[PDB]
Amino acid sequence: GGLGLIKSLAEKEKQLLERLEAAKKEAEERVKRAEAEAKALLE
Amino acid sequence: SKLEAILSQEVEAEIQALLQEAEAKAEAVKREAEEKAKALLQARERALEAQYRAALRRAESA
Amino acid sequence: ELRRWEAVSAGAEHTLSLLGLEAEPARPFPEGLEAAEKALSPIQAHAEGLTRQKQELEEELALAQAYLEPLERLAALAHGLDKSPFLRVIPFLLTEKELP
Amino acid sequence: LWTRAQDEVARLKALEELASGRFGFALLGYVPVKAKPKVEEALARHKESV
Repeated sequence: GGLGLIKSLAEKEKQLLERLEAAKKEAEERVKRAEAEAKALLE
Repeated sequence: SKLEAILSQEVEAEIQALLQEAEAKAEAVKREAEEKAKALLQARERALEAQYRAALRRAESA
Repeated sequence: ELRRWEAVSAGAEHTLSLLGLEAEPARPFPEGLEAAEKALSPIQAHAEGLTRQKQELEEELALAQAYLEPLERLAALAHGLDKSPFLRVIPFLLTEKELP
Repeated sequence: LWTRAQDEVARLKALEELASGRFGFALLGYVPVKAKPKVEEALARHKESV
């Protein structure tokens, strides 16, 4: 029903956005490791 | 539900695609800097080889 | 895009109003917004120019007929000093025979 | 053109009454019980039979 769709859409956007930002934080870690390897190879 | 599954699938596939695009572009940026470093060491050691040649020739003449 | 489609609908309504036809519903015309706007603007511009020319010509004919014969009679009376630089001729379409 | 523009403007104005869910959407309303088969046949042309 209507309120069921309200609750479901709220949970949808909550869990999908939380997965999105979790993956971008792991992307941040990948960027950090990549420049660490870059500077280690240059030195 | 099924609609949760398909929307989670599409958003997860597009953050996956964002990961792939960003990291491929960043690696293509970094590779040129690393090859610049290696070829700069090549040209640097070539110029220092010319310097060693000048030192040996002037030691010879002296 | 909604404002553009609403402006297209308002221009079509104004074009039908200037055309004299009424808003009768019928089957739609499935096409893009740009081609429909280009098709609408040609007929709307032609009808707007025709209506402006017709209104201006009707107003000009009415204003000419309002003072047609009297201007001719006053020019025939004043055919010697019309724009001579010594005499201004105040003409007045005045009332009945109370000339004193 | 007036018919197609009225239909497109109706769809545009009806989109304003929707509810967004951050790349998610839903619609709610009323419909008579005698049109449940017609509404099901209209929903048969849905993308994933929503």
